[PDB]
Amino acid sequence: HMESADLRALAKHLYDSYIKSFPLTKAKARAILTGKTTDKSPFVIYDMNSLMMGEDKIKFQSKEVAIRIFQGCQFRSVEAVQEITEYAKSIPGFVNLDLNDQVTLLKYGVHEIIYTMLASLMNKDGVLISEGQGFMTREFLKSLRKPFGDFMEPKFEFAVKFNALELDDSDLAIFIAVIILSGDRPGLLNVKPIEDIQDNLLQALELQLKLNHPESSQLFAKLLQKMTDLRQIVTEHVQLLQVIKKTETDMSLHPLLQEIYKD
Amino acid sequence: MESADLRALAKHLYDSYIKSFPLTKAKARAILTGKTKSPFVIYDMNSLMMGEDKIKFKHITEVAIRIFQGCQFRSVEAVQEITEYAKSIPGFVNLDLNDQVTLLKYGVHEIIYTMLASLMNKDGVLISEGQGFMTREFLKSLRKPFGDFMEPKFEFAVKFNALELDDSDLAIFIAVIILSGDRPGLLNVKPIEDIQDNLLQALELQLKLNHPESSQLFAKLLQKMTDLRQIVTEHVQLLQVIKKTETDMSLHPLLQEIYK
Ligand SMILES: COc1cccc(COc2cc(C(=O)O)ccc2-c2nn(C(=O)c3c(Cl)cccc3C(F)(F)F)c3ccc(Cl)cc23)c1
Ligand SMILES: COc1cccc(COc2cc(C(=O)O)ccc2-c2nn(C(=O)c3c(Cl)cccc3C(F)(F)F)c3ccc(Cl)cc23)c1
Repeated sequence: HMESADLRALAKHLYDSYIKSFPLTKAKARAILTGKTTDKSPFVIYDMNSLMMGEDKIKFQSKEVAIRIFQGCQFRSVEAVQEITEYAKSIPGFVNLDLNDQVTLLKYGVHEIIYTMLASLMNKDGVLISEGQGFMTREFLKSLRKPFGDFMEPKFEFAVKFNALELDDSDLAIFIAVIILSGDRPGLLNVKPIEDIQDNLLQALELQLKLNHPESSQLFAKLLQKMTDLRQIVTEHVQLLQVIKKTETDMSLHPLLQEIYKD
Repeated sequence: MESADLRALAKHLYDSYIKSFPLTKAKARAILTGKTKSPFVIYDMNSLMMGEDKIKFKHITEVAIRIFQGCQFRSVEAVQEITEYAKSIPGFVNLDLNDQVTLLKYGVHEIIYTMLASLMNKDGVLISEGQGFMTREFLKSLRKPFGDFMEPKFEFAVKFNALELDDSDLAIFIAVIILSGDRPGLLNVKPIEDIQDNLLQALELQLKLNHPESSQLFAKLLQKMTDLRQIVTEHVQLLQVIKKTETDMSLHPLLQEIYK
């Protein structure tokens, strides 16, 4: 379909656009987590005592611990949504689709993209926080009370599987675009121009993975298989989030997040 | 720079401007002058309702709000078109990534205004890739703040269009605006001004050859370019009040974010 030079051109454009949209890249994330650096070294939060020390050193709040951590996640999810929305507008064709479908695409795409990109901040042991100045261990989160502990762990369960593919940012730039331009989102009005955009992005992705991971067979297929998984991990996330917002009146959802979930 | 090099640079920008922008000034002017397949005319409430049904808008979920949202939709599309075109300006893509973002951030409004003049005459503006034409008098007549939000763009376009620039003139003009070294927060001004000096040389030579009878056309066009600065700040002020006064103009949070 599209000539190789044209698909590579699209790859560069999306990567270029991804760097400009997302503050904390996967390459930076790994430089912080992989050490051999004194300047990019994170403060590690692994228990109540180090959390309290963390509020002074890192500088990110009268509520309980698990709530405070939850709002720190959602604050960051909200910014991600803003960041993903800005990235979407740079995808060729996105801003020319029917305005209703843009909203529909973001509405159903932002959560899947957040999980994908949260994996970049994670290893088996914890997650980068506060633009990489902090690092909160998996076990500390898992140990949070009532429902909140099991609300945090599935994000890690995914990331460990997802990071095994060993993608870099230039791969993620195309993958993330493919997710947004899904024609099977409920309630879309013109599936066809959305599918046309995704076809080029898929072509661009396949070529990119072949070139950047030549010794890695069927990475395309393996990467697409993870992409539909996200559908269920997301609804399972919304399931827990719905039950949480039943017990907890001290949770406030952000209006941006709120509207995404009314649907 | 050698004269041949300025002509090559002018040609490169024109060729690129044609690939980036769907509806050129020459196509627009054939349509507005009855020299072409006639556009649907929106001149009042009743023709507006017929027009969204015939013309088929993509902005469509009060009247003045909906027209406002169609302007916003089209501006967002323009921003991506200008962004693509920028990558074709020699040297742009080698600048620091942050400075690229800063230049586009402040340049898009001035270019949108400038290029909107291409779609306008004294009596209205082309919409929907030239298939429609919405009259100035209808736009001026919209209620509360919206009427006076629309008219200043026409007041600019009429003055700007008196310079009678073509697409090959504009192709360089737009490049010069983008490569403004005085944008707030730039990290490395020197290569931005170095490129703008080249663009300015090419513009000066372009205007002399394409408008030999037009003395100080260069100077007059640079004067408009700085006008754009204040016209844009007045625009963003009104634009801020609209998405602030009209709380129903802060509709869906997603939509709000799309138009942040
Ligand atoms: C300052 O305190 C902190 C403490 C721990 C972790 C972090 C940073 O966490 C993130 C960082 C980024 C980013 O920077 O890209 C994106 C997403 C999350 C994140 N979000 N999230 C949701 O539950 C979530 C999600 Cl996925 C989507 C929508 C809404 C929500 C919500 F509202 F319900 F929260 C997590 C659950 C568990 C974990 Cl470990 C991490 C997360 C900060
Ligand atoms: C029902 O649908 C329509 C009704 C009327 C006109 C149009 C097409 O209008 C355009 C076409 C093109 C293009 O295709 O090149 C570029 C810019 C505008 C446009 N933008 N604009 C802004 O206010 C504006 C500006 Cl200048 C710069 C940045 C941001 C904004 C914004 F966000 F606030 F909108 C206008 C105000 C009045 C008018 Cl008459 C026209 C415009 C469609």
